[PDB]
Amino acid sequence: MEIDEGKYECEACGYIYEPEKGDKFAGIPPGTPFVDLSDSFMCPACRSPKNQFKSIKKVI
Ligand SMILES: [Zn+2]
Repeated sequence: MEIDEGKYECEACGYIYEPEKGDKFAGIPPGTPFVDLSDSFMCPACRSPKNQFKSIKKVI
């Protein structure tokens, strides 16, 4: 792992929301940052609350 952007991963099921692709699994156009999701957005993989999504802005 090594990058920083609007990439979010589900700490619950490990899903991964891509802003450059949009929340297709849910219903959002590409180029949309996870910051544009509503507080009611649910993971399209495990249906968890958007509050369970975390970004990946770290590089080792
Ligand atoms: Zn999930």
